[PDB]
Amino acid sequence: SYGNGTVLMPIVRRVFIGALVGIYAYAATDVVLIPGYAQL
Amino acid sequence: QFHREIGKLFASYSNKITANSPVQYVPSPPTKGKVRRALSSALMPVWFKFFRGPLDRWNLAVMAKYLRDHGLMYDDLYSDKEPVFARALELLPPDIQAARFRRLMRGTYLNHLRLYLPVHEQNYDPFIPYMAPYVEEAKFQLQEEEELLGYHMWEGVWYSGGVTGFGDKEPGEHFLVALPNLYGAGGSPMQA
Amino acid sequence: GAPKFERKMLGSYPVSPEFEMVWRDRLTAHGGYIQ
Amino acid sequence: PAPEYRRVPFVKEDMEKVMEEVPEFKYYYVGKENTKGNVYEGIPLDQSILEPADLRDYVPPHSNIQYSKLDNGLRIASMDRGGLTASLGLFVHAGTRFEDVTNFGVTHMIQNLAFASTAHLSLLRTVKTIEVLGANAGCVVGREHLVYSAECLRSHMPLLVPMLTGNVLFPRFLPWELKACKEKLIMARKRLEHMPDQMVSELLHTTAWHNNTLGHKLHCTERSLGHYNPDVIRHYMLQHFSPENMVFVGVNVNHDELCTWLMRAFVDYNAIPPSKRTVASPVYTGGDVRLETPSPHAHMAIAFETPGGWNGGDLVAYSVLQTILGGGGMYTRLYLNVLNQNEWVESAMAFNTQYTDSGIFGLYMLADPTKSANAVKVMAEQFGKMGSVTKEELQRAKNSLKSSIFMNLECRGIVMEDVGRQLLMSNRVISPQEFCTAIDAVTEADIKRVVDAMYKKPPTVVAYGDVSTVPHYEEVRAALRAAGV
Amino acid sequence: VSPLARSVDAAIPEEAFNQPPTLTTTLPNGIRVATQRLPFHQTATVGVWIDSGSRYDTKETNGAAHFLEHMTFKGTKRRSRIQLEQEIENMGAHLNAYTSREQTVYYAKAFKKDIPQCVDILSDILLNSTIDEEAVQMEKHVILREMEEVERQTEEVIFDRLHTTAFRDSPLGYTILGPEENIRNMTREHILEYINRNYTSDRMVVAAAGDVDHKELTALVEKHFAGLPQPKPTEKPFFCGSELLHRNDDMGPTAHVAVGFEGVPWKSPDAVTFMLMQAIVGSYRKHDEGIVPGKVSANATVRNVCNKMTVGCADMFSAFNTCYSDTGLFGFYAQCDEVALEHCVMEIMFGITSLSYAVTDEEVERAKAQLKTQLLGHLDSTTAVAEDIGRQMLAYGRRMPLAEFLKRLEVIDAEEVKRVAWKYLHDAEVAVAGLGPLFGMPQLINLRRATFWLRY
Ligand SMILES: CCCCCCCCCCCCCCCCCC(=O)OC[C@H](COP(=O)([O-])OCC(O)COP(=O)([O-])OC[C@@H](COC(=O)CCCCCCCCCCCCCCCCC)OC(=O)CCCCCCCCCCCCCCCCC)OC(=O)CCCCCCCCCCCCCCCCC
Ligand SMILES: CCCCCCCCCCCCCCCCCC(=O)OC[C@H](COP(=O)([O-])OCC(O)COP(=O)([O-])OC[C@@H](COC(=O)CCCCCCCCCCCCCCCCC)OC(=O)CCCCCCCCCCCCCCCCC)OC(=O)CCCCCCCCCCCCCCCCC
Ligand SMILES: CCCCCCCCCCCCCCCCCC(=O)OC[C@H](COP(=O)([O-])OCC(O)COP(=O)([O-])OC[C@@H](COC(=O)CCCCCCCCCCCCCCCCC)OC(=O)CCCCCCCCCCCCCCCCC)OC(=O)CCCCCCCCCCCCCCCCC
Ligand SMILES: [Zn+2]
Repeated sequence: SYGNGTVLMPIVRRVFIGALVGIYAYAATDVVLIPGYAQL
Repeated sequence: QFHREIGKLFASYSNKITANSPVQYVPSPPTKGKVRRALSSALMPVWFKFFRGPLDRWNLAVMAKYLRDHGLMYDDLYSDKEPVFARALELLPPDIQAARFRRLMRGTYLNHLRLYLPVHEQNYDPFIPYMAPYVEEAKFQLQEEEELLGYHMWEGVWYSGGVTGFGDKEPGEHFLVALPNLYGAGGSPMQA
Repeated sequence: GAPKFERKMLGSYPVSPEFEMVWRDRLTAHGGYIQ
Repeated sequence: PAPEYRRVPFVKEDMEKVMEEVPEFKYYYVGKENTKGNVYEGIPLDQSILEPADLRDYVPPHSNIQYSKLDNGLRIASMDRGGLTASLGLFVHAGTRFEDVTNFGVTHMIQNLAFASTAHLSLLRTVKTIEVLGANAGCVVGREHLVYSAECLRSHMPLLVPMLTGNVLFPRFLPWELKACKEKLIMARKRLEHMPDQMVSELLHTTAWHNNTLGHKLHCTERSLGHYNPDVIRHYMLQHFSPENMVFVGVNVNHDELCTWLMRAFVDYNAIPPSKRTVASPVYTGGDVRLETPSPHAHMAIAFETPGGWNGGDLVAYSVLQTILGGGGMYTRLYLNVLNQNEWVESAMAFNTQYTDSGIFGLYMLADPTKSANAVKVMAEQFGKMGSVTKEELQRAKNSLKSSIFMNLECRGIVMEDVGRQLLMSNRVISPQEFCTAIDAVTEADIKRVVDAMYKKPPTVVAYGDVSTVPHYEEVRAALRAAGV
Repeated sequence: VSPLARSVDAAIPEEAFNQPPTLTTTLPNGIRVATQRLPFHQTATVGVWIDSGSRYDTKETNGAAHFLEHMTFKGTKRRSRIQLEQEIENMGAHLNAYTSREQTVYYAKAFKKDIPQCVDILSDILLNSTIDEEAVQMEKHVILREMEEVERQTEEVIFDRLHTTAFRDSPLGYTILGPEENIRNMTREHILEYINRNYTSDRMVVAAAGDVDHKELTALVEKHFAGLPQPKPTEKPFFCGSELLHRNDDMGPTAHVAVGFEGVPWKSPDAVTFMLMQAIVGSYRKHDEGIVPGKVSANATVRNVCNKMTVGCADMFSAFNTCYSDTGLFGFYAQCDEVALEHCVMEIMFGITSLSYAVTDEEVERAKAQLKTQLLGHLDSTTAVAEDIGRQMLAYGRRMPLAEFLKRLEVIDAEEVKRVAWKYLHDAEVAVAGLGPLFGMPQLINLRRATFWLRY
């Protein structure tokens, strides 16, 4: 917002949301899908 | 010329968005796709009777009783650490303002004692929207400032005047501008 | 540091924190000068 | 004779076709479509870059005034001189001489609220848009008029007519804007404390017409900050801001577009309804007043009333006499007979201020503060011998005044305000040729015939600064009496 | 599709092209005549513009140029002083003159029927003035009093001292009035030597505007200026980076400052861009403000200044650009409180340094709008037009029509401004002058290292 000094927490917000999307994608690939393809 | 070319990309996209503008109010497109609307509409008779109905009734019972114990209204739950509501409170008239002050005092004292009020003190509706006309005005006023001033990432002088320089307008609200003085008696921003 | 009769300012604009030491040591230019 | 106004009828149109006539306007620049850059890079400025396509064969515009009227009452006047920048102005017949004991200060409040929030625009958006178009705009209060005006390229006129008319059509007067704008009511006078000349002007006015009409102050006093509530402002506006009390004037715009965009402004809405107001005649009191302060001169002024003011027939006599005496040259009566014969005067001047139905005319001087009693004697002699004139000076003055008349109207803003002010004052514009024909007719006798009438009411006397040696009221009036005034 | 995309678009109005012509002609002796006729005016302006000033004094007689400006009104071979003054006044006309570092100007206003007489008078006082020694020895009183008064107008002394400290090695340094001892030592032979070295036909142009006909004016000039004599390498002035500070604590709380950079000549291609940069930085006054509060203004420099310490740190500031025949100056002037001076100055330096890194097209277009309003808004009266004719005739050898100026201004975008600034202003030398309570004042090296940012 205009007239405010908080400028570094928004960046961390976007980075964190990014990182969680990342982690969940990789976890689905690692723990579920790759084994599943051995059971498919 | 890299910059002017990417300019061209941005400009064409903006012109597309501009060309599709309506000239009058048009109802918003639904919030959910047709698949989920179909599924909800199918499962309504069970879901609303068994689960959603009682959930939404229990919720209001809980809220009402907690507000009545203390004698608060619902719009007494909003803070003034919220810019929009701070503006709304600035725009209030004397009587509403005084009554809000009084109710907050009483609620603090009652939560300290942890004593219920008599049931004859609890005969009122807590969910009246008494702040609405002022919140809408606050929203208008604070939206226009974003539109007319906040549309770019402005550049400043760093660590000068007690402000970091990246956008703040109140001194020493951030750690790297703490401790403004080493001698003397200090001072306050409100007395400049 | 400086005597109180030297560190009395003519202006009235608030001294910014980063200039503290600058105005604790203010001195008058008796007679003026050119540099 | 009043001008024959052309009618402009109201018509209602499809907005999506009217939107094809709106100028283009941008506030964001999301990228840019043109990539060619500076196409004249490296070309010196003494080497032309025009192609033969951009040459033209010149056709002048026609520059006699055009007069029109909307159906609701609004009068419109326009001229074009083919300049690139236009001048736009709205004139309202709401000065301070129309206030009373319950109203004092309301006009200043309205002026201090110009370009604030209205029905369809906010204050912030309004002023920011005016800034970004590149324009300069403002509002001015007088004793008989209130004026709004703006100025920028002529192609932006359709975007400026709303913002000027808004202020009189539908302001909101939200409390938190009134409250925030209050300090500007006091600074207006706080700055007058270092403008002695203007200060003396105000003293003259309040002493000449004590406590009535033109006498009222142009500012909010402390007593004026009570009735600073929206209902008084709104009730005052309902009595004055009706269309038939207004004029809209434009210079360097095409008249049919001006008429069209003005008509399109009032077509949807109800304007303030008319009122058959009446105005009282000023009562001239005269009198005497002093105000001491460390200034190193004795500032003095003496004045007499002009009966009838701008509506009196002798408007030309006073304006010629002022140039015989010496306006605000070096062969003038005061310059020769005062400034070149006394060592202790810094400046002597004749002043002339006129209003719709009364005025004043007098002399002003700055002197060594030890010799004020001599200053009064000099002024008394001068007043003593205004009655009589010789034809050399009279011809000098008439020629000088003609020159000044013609050369002052070579400037668009002055022309705009002149035309406006005249239309408000008497519903007619006097073209400079007519002013010259009137000047030429002034006789040697008429000067005496006017001054003999000027001296029939008591004087107005003001002193300012180091007044430590100024004679007493009776002494001043006896000095004037001895000199035959 | 949408009506919001159907708006009228006219960057340059048709009136910019439909303007009356400027007519030019060169006489055999080298004198140039220029004219433009304006149907909507009753009077006219006519005068002479001369390509000489104080830059063409010699260091021994510095101040002669300005003395001659007074002498030319003292009497001629044909008419006495009393006769000359009465023949000025009996026309009911105006006559003005002035001189500068590079240019000197005389002009009058009159109705058409009196243009001949005016020309005559002008020629007379330019060609045939009697510089009597017993009148030179009296004008010294008036010139000394004039200098006495000039020292009280602070802005002008600040700019003079900026020129003094910037152009140490060149006659641009010279002040127009000249030193005191030179005013006392001035002598007829010095004045006549200045005349006979600078008043040649190649250096003069005659211009008019209003209700004027080019043919009659050319004939009149041919008739009267037949007696003007005909004419018979130089290097770029060096710009020094230095300060010249007058500390004084007995003149109240306010400090005055001016800062300057090296500019470009009249004829340079980038001149227009410089005219634009001056507008991008703009100006501010705390006393009188229009209708936009400074704290919300679209100009970012004003906005940053007005929000400093919540009270704002300046009384007044204004930028400027000046172009000369072979060089220029570019900078700003300011007034502020003793304790605000530091911020008062460094904010505006940050302003000017932004032009090379971060400016955007919102700002460029705002500045274009304001610049156009200003310049196109002045050129209304006959005097402004005649002055513009003569000024451009001397500066360019021509007059540039409005359409050309607008077309060249239109195509400048942000990247072009950000190129020119990077060419001339980034990491440059600066010159400084100041007066008053300068205890706050920054170092020269501070102002010089300000011209670049270490960020980026
Ligand atoms: C095993 C599996 C699991 C793994 C773990 C997974 C964990 C996931 C969850 C993560 C949780 C959150 C982590 C932190 C996120 C921070 C985000 C952020 O930037 O917030 C902005 C936010 C403010 O943003 P804003 O509101 O936009 O305000 C704008 C202002 O302009 C902003 O200015 P301001 O003045 O208002 O703010 C203060 C300013 C300035 O603050 C200061 O100046 C304070 C300086 C204090 C120094 C004291 C010594 C500290 C030594 C490091 C200790 C690390 C311990 C780690 C724990 C594990 C140990 C094994 O600091 C900042 O802005 C933050 C800078 C970044 C902080 C990073 C902290 C974590 C890493 C640090 C260590 C890096 C590794 C190398 C060194 C390791 C040595 C052991 O700031 C905070 O909330 C920070 C709060 C304080 C916490 C940090 C304190 C330590 C500071 C260290 C600074 C770097 C130097 C390190 C030493 C190097 C030399 C040895
Ligand atoms: C102790 C400090 C030392 C003193 C000096 C200060 C040092 C700081 C210098 C670095 C800053 C350079 C960048 C200049 C930006 C200028 C922009 C501008 O015009 O200003 C207005 C603008 C705010 O105006 P506004 O747009 O109206 O405000 C609305 C909000 O910003 C909300 O806006 P929004 O929601 O619309 O979203 C906007 C957002 C949209 O974009 C995003 O949100 C993108 C998110 C994508 C996720 C990826 C992460 C993005 C962050 C990148 C971090 C990489 C840098 C580190 C590289 C390490 C290399 C070893 O825009 C950006 O993120 C663009 C700016 C991002 C730049 C951040 C990195 C700059 C550092 C470059 C130098 C790196 C060397 C470091 C060396 C190692 C030591 C640290 O300024 C900023 O946004 C500030 C950005 C820079 C961060 C603040 C600087 C830190 C100050 C605290 C010191 C903490 C130190 C802790 C250590 C303690 C030790 C004991
Ligand atoms: C034992 C530990 C000891 C630690 C000691 C550390 C000392 C460092 C001091 C930092 C510098 C001073 C900061 C004051 C800034 C004042 C605030 C301000 O307004 O500034 C505006 C200014 C921006 O300029 P502007 O506003 O555009 O206008 C400027 C004016 O026009 C014209 O400018 P001006 O005339 O106004 O002057 C401005 C001046 C203001 O200062 C002054 O006026 C006073 C002088 C400053 C202090 C000078 C002494 C410091 C000694 C430096 C060497 C320390 C080495 C320590 C190594 C420990 C070994 C055990 O600032 C500077 O010029 C400072 C330049 C030096 C800082 C940059 C160093 C970063 C290089 C990183 C290279 C990558 C290395 C990676 C490998 C790991 C290495 C460990 O801000 C700056 O640029 C200041 C520096 C910002 C920090 C950048 C990021 C730093 C992080 C580096 C990477 C960390 C590596 C760690 C990884 C380890 C791997 C194992
Ligand atoms: Zn002089």
